[PDB]
Amino acid sequence: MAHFKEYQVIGRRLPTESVPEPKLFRMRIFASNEVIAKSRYWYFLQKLHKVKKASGEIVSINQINEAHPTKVKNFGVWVRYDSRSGTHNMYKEIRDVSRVAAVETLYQDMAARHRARFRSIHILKVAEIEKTADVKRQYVKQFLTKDLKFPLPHRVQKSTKTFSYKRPSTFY
Amino acid sequence: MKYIQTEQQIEVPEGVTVSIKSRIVKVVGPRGTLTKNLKHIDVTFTKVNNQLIKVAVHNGGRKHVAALRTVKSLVDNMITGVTKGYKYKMRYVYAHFPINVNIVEKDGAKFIEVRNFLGDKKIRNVPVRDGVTIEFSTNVKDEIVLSGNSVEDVSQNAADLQQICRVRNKDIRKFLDGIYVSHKGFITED
Amino acid sequence: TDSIVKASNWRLVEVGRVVLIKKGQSAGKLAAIVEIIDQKKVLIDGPKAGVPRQAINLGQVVLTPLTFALPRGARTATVSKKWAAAAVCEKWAASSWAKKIAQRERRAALTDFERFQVMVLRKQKRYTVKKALAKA
Amino acid sequence: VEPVVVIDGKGHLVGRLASVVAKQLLNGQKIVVVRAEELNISGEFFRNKLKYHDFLRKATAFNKTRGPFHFRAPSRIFYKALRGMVSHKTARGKAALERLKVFEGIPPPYDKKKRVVVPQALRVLRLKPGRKYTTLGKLSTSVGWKYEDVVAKLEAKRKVSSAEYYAKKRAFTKKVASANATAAESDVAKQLAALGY
Amino acid sequence: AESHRLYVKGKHLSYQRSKRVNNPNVSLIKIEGVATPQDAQFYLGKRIAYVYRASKEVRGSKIRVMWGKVTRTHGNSGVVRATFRNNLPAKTFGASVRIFLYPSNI
RNA sequence: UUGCUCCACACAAUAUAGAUGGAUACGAAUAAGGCGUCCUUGUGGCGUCGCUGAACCAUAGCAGGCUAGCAACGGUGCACUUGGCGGAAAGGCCUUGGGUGCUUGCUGGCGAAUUGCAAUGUCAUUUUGCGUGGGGAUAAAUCAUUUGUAUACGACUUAGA
RNA sequence: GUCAAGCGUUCAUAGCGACAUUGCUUUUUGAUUCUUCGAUGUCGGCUCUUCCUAUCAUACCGAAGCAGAAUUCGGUAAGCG
Ligand SMILES: [Mg+2]
Ligand SMILES: [Mg+2]
Ligand SMILES: [Mg+2]
Ligand SMILES: [Mg+2]
Ligand SMILES: [Mg+2]
Ligand SMILES: [Mg+2]
Ligand SMILES: [Mg+2]
Ligand SMILES: [Mg+2]
Ligand SMILES: [Mg+2]
Ligand SMILES: [Mg+2]
Ligand SMILES: [Mg+2]
Ligand SMILES: [Mg+2]
Ligand SMILES: [Mg+2]
Ligand SMILES: [Mg+2]
Ligand SMILES: [Mg+2]
Ligand SMILES: [Mg+2]
Ligand SMILES: [Mg+2]
Ligand SMILES: [Mg+2]
Ligand SMILES: [Mg+2]
Ligand SMILES: [Mg+2]
Ligand SMILES: [Mg+2]
Ligand SMILES: [Mg+2]
Ligand SMILES: [Mg+2]
Ligand SMILES: [Mg+2]
Ligand SMILES: [Mg+2]
Ligand SMILES: [Mg+2]
Ligand SMILES: [Mg+2]
Ligand SMILES: [Mg+2]
Ligand SMILES: [Mg+2]
Ligand SMILES: [Mg+2]
Repeated sequence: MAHFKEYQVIGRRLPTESVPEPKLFRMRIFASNEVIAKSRYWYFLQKLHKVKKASGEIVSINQINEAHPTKVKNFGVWVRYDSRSGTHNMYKEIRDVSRVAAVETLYQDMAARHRARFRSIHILKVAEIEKTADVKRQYVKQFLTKDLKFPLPHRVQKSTKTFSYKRPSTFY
Repeated sequence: MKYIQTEQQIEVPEGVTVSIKSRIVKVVGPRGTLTKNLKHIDVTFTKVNNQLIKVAVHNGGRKHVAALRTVKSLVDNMITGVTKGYKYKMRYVYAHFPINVNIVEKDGAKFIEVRNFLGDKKIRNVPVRDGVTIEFSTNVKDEIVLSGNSVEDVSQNAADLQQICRVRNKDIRKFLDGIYVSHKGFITED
Repeated sequence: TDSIVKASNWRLVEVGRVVLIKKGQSAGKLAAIVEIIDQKKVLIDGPKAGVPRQAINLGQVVLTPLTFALPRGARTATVSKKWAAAAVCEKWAASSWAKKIAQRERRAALTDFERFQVMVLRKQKRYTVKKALAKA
Repeated sequence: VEPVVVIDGKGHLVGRLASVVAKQLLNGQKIVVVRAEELNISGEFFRNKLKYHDFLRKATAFNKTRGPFHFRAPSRIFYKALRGMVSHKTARGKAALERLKVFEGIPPPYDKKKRVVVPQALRVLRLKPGRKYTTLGKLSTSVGWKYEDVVAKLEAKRKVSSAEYYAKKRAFTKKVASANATAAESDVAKQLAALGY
Repeated sequence: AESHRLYVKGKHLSYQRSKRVNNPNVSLIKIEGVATPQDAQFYLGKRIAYVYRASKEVRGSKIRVMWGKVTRTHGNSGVVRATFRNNLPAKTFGASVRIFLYPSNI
C-alpha cells in the first residue's frame, strides 16, 4: 500500500438470453494488487448497480501507469469517508508526481488527521488541477510562489556508532 | 500547517546600533544600552541595509509563527526605549486617608514607601528596579512618574506599586483606594 | 556605529541546488533539485552520474554548497546541458568534502602491501617532521 | 572499544542515556558518567518536579527507613533511572552495576581524560525545537540536593584549568600542523597522498 | 610489532532466548566493528575461542580454551549465533571471545 | 619459643564479571560553531573546515636475536635528578640536566627449519605465604576490681602501678 | 454535572432553580451466594495510630442582590485542629 497501483477494471454482468452484449462498466481502482482491485470493483458496483460477483464477470483489468511520472502535479481529491458518527464529503489538495503517490499521501493523511482506515474511505475523484489559482488550499499554494527557496535548519546527522567523540553540530 | 517562511520587519532609526550575536540582542541608542536574551524562540535575524533587520521563522507552526511577531515587538520596544524612553504616570486615588508616597534609602537599595494607605499603620515598600527613575509631578496632584529605557522594568515597577496597594476584605467597587497607571507614553515625545 | 547581525548561512532547498544522495540505489552520486514538491520532498535529476529523474525525500539527501542556474521543472536534457555549462563536477571535485570521500575510498581500497608501504612512508615523513619540530 | 568510556552527561536525555549505558554495562563495557547535574529530562520543570514529588510520596507505611529510598543528587537520579533498565537483583546485573560510576561535575582522574557523547541521547539531536526540558541540577536542588553551589564552584575552577590546558594544546598543534605542511610537497608526502594518506 | 593479534574481539552477550526460556546450546556473540548481517556474513564458520584462566595446571597450562564456531547471523545489527563444543559458562556474559580468521575464504 | 612493618628479588598457593597497540583532556552554542590570519580589539573583518573516530597517534625486526656502516643530533624506553602546578577522591600533570640503551630515517651481513598441515599455545594483575638481604619502631584493648552523670543483661560514663 | 421554564423589587444563571437528562461513590440498604460450617471470636464504647477529601475551623484568594459589620457562593489546600 506504500505502492498503490491504479487499475482500470471493466466488468460486464454476464449475458443472459434476454440481454446478449451487456453494458460493460468500467472503474479506476487504487489497490495494492489486482485481487484487491477486483474486490473493490465488485464493492462499488454492488453500490451503484443491481449486480454482484456471482452474477457478473470481469472482462478486463489493466494497470494504468502515470503518463508523466516525473512532472510535479497538483491534484484535487474528492473523498467520502465515514467518521465515528457519520459520513462526510471532503476535498483535499495533494502535490505529487503521480496519481498513486497522491492517493497514498491521501490515505496516510486521512488516517493521520481523521483516524480513517482504508475500509472507511471512498475516493470519489482524483483530478490534476490544470491551472494555478484553481489551487484552493493554502498548504499547497505556498509551494507555487515564484523562485521558491527555503533552508532546512537543525540538521540531525544519523550516527552509526554508539559513542561520539566530537559533540556534533546541526549546521546545514 | 507549517508555513514555509514567515518574516517580520524591524526598522532601526539612525542613532541606534543593534548587535545580534546568536540570539542575544544588544540595542545601543542615545539614552543608553539594553540587552535581551532571546534564546528560547528559535528565530533567524538578518540585516538588510543598516536600517532594516529581518527576523524570520522557517517551517514554523502556528505558535512558532505567533512568537515571531512577539520577537519583533520586543526588539522594537528595546529600540523605542533607548531612543525615546518610556514614562508611566500613576495617580493616587483616595477617598479619606491621603496616601503618602515617599522615596527612601534602606541600605542603599532605593525603595518607594507608602504610608497611610486606607489609614494603615503598615509601611509598604516597593524596590525601585535598576534603570527605573522615580519622580513626583509638579502642577499635577498625586502623580508619580516612573521612567526608563526598559518598558519591562518601568511597567513591572509600576505594577509592583499598584499591587502593593490593593484593598483587603472590602468591596473594591466602593473602596477604590490605590495607585493606578493613568498614562503610558515616552520620556521624550511630543 | 554599525548594526552587526550574524549571517548563519544555510544551504537552500532551491531549483539548481546540487545534492549528494547518501542512501539507496544511487548512494554517493550527484543530482540537482529540479522542483520542490513539498517541504520534505523534491524532484532530483543526476544525468551525468546516472541518477534517474525521481521524487525523493530530503532525508535520503545531503545538500552541497554548490548551486547552478536551472529553470524550474527543467527536463533531463536541459539539466544535463546546464550542469555541463556550469561544470558542476569540477567544482565538486575541488571541494574538501569530495577529497575526503575519495580519500576514504582510496584507504578502503588499499592492499596489505600498500598498508605496509603506508607505514614505511609514514615513519620516513615522521622522522623529518620531528627534526623540523625540534629545530622550530 | 576503550577500557572505560567516560560520557560527559551534559545535554543528554536521562532515559535515552540510561538505556544505552545499561546495554553497555550488560555487554561488558565499563562506563563512567560525569556532569550528571547537566543532564536533561524532556518536558517542563514543573512537570518533572511534580513527577519527583509523586515519587517522593511513596514510602513504606509501617517503616519509612525500609521504603523506596528517594535519592536526591542528580547522579543518583541517573542511577535510579538506570536501575530498572538492569536486572539488578541477579548477580549478573549486580556485576553490571559495578561497572558504572556516576559523578556530578568532573572530579579527578577523569578531568584529564577524553569525554564522549552518546548522540542517540543528545537533547539537541532528539528533541524537536521548542520542546521544553528540565536540567537535572535545578530539579535536584528543588527536591532537596544540597551541593549545587559547590559543584558549580569546582566546575568553574576545573574549566579555568582546562582552558589553560587547551591554550597550550592549540599552541602545540599550530607548530605540528605547520611542520606537517613543510613536509608536504615532498617525494614522501606525495607518495603518501597517492595511497590516501 | 606492538600487536600480535590475528583474531577479532567479541563479546559473549547472551544465550539464544525467548522472553523467558533460554537455550544454552547457542550463544549470541557481538563482533567488534560489525554492524550489519551482510557484514557479519564474512564471519560465518569462523573459529571462536573463549580463553580463560584456571588455578590448576592440567597439561602444563593455566590457560584453558573453549572452542566453537560462528553458525549464522543473529538479527539486524551484526550479532551472530555461535555453538561451542561445550556450551559457554553463562558467567561469561559480557566476557571477551576471539573470532579467528580461519577457515579462510578471503 | 627473635615478634612487627617497609623496600627489593627467589619460589609456591589462591584466584580473576574477563589485558591483548593507545580511556587520544577546552568551554560554550546547536535558528550555530571550530580553526587560521588581520586590525580599530569586537556580539569585528577575511579565509577555511564539518556532511562523523572510515580519525589521529602508533605499528617492519628470534613475542622480535647477533652484528657492520651511512645520515642526523631528531625520536623513544628505563632509572637518577631540577623546578613547578594540582585537595572534588589531589596520588597525577608539566618540566631541567646528566647517564643509560634502542632506533625501521637509509644501506648491508648472519640466524630462524622438525611446534613436522591447525589445536590460547601460555608473555596479563590481585591476594597472599615462605626464603634471602637492607632499613625502621619499641603499644594497646578486653576480662577482673572500681564510679554512678549510666543501666533488665550487654552497653555507657569514671577511677586504679 | 448539563439544559434553563421560572424565582430573585426590573433581571434566566449573585444566590437559586421546575420538566428532563448524564454521571460518580461504596461511609446506606437491597441484589447475589464466589470464599470460609475438621469455627477467620459475633454489637457498642474505651484506647491508639494512620489514611482520604466530597473543607467545619484556621491560611491566602476570586464572586455577591459584597457600603461597614455579619453572612452567602466558589478556588488552591488535608499543613493543623
Ligand atoms: Mg474489497
Ligand atoms: Mg485533524
Ligand atoms: Mg547549527
Ligand atoms: Mg487582595
Ligand atoms: Mg465585610
Ligand atoms: Mg607520520
Ligand atoms: Mg565483562
Ligand atoms: Mg525492571
Ligand atoms: Mg574530553
Ligand atoms: Mg536544596
Ligand atoms: Mg532530609
Ligand atoms: Mg535468541
Ligand atoms: Mg542485537
Ligand atoms: Mg554456549
Ligand atoms: Mg551471567
Ligand atoms: Mg567562521
Ligand atoms: Mg574570528
Ligand atoms: Mg579533598
Ligand atoms: Mg620498532
Ligand atoms: Mg544517676
Ligand atoms: Mg547495670
Ligand atoms: Mg459531572
Ligand atoms: Mg439581573
Ligand atoms: Mg473445616
Ligand atoms: Mg484472628
Ligand atoms: Mg478539594
Ligand atoms: Mg473553603
Ligand atoms: Mg491563625
Ligand atoms: Mg495529617
Ligand atoms: Mg492533622
